[PDB]
Amino acid sequence: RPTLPIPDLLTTDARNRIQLTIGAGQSTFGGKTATTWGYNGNLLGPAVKLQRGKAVTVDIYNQLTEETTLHWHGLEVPGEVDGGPQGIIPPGGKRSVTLNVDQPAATCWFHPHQHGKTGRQVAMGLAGLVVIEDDEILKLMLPKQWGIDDVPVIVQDKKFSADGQIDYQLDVMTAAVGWFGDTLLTNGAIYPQHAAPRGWLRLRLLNGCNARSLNFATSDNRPLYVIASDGGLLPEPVKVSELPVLMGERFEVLVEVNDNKPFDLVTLPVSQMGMAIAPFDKPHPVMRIQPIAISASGALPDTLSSLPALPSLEGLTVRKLQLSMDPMLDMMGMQMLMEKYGDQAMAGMDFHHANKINGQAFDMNKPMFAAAKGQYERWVISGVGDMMLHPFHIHGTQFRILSENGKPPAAHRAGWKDTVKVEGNVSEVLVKFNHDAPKEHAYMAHCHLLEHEDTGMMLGFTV
Ligand SMILES: [Cu+2]
Ligand SMILES: [Cu+2]
Ligand SMILES: [Cu+2]
Ligand SMILES: [Cu+2]
Repeated sequence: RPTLPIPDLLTTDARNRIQLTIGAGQSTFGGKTATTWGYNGNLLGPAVKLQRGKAVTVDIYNQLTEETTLHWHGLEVPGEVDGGPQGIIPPGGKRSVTLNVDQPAATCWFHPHQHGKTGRQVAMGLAGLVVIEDDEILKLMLPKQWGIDDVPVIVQDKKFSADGQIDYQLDVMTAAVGWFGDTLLTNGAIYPQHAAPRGWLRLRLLNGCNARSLNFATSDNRPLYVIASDGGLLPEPVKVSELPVLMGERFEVLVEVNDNKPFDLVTLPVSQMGMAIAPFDKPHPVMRIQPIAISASGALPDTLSSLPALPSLEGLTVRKLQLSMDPMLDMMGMQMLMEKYGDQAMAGMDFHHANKINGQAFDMNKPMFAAAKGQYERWVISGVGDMMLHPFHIHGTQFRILSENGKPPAAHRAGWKDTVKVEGNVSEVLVKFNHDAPKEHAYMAHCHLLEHEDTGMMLGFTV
C-alpha cells in the first residue's frame, strides 16, 4: 500500500505571510492519471497552522483559468475574509486576507465556495486544512508529532470515467441526492498505510466528500476516543465504537496502537440515499495502521477543556430556517437514482434553483436577515418534508447544538460545532457571531451537501 500522504504543515514566513497557490496538475489513481486541482500542489492542500491571537496574512494566488473563492470553514472571522461566494479571485489574480484567530484550538479546513460551482471545484481536488493552536491545548501532552502520531485523515469519494478523469456532473439526479462515487480516497490516496508508533495515535478526521456521510470504526473493534469536534476540544474524551461524520465535519480521535497488530480504519455502511451502493454496502477500508517502535509521548488526558454552560433560552431571538426541495426535483432525482442503481440505492431507507431555504433559492444580492452581534440566538432548522440528509453549516461561528434532528446531541457532538444534522426532522442550535459581515461580504448558512448548496439551499445573512 502507498504510505498515507501527509499535508505540509504550513506556517508564516519571515514576512508573517502564508502563500497559497491554486492550480491544476495531475494525479494518479489506480495507475490512471487524472487532471486534479490543488493548493500548493496537484491535489488537496497543505495544513495551514495558525496560533490563537496571532494575526497573519494569507496571499491567495488563483492560477486556474476560472474564478474561485477560498472559504475558511470553521473559522470565526469577519465576513470580509470569510471567502464566501462574494470573495471572488479572478483567474491569474491574487487576493490577500488577514486572519486574526480568536477561537480555541481546533482542526478547521478550507475549500472553494464559488457560486453554483462549489461541488465541482471540491470534486476536482481543492481542499486544505487549518490547524489552530492555543496555549491551552499544548499544555495537554496529546500526541503532537505531525505526520507521525498526529495525522490528518481527509476522506473523500470520487467517481472516474473510463479514461481515468474525474467524472463530475451537476444534473437533476445529483442536485437531488448529491455527487457520490465508488472510489474512496484518503489524503488523495487509495487505501494507504500509515506507520504509527506504539501508544496513542491521534487522527484528525475530515469528511471531505461532496455528499457522502461516513461512519468510522476499526477493523478489530478497538474503540475511538473522541477528543475534539469541529470547533475544538470536548471537555473530556468520549469513547465510541463507531463515529458518524457528516460532510464538512471534523473530529479528532485517539486510537490505541499495540505491537504485532496492524488494523484498519474503516467506514461503515450508512443509511443515506444512494450511499450504500457497492462497494459501500459493506465496511470499506480507509487506511491501514501499521504499528512501529519509535518515540511517542502522547497521552489521553482525563480532562481536556472547559466548555461554558448553555445560555438561558428565554429572551433569545429565534430564527426559523425551513429547508426544502422542489417536489419535482425530489421526485425526478429519486426516480433517476432508483432507475440507475435499483433497490440498493435506498438500502436503510429548472433544477438549478430547486433547492431552497424559507421558500427562496440562494440570492447572492439579498441577505435574508441581519443577525445580532455578540448575542446568542436560537436557530431552528427543519428538513421536514423530504428524506434527504442536510448537514447544515453556518459561517462565522462555532455553535452549540441544542437538539439534533429530534434528539439531544450525542456526547461527542455536544461541544463546539459548525455543522448540524437535519434529516426529515428539526434541529436547534445556539449561535453567536463575534465578527462583522456587511451585505457586500455576507455570511452564508447552507446545506453542506454541496450539490444542494449549488442548486439553491443557501442563504446569506449579515452581522
Ligand atoms: Cu465547508
Ligand atoms: Cu464554512
Ligand atoms: Cu441538503
Ligand atoms: Cu459555506
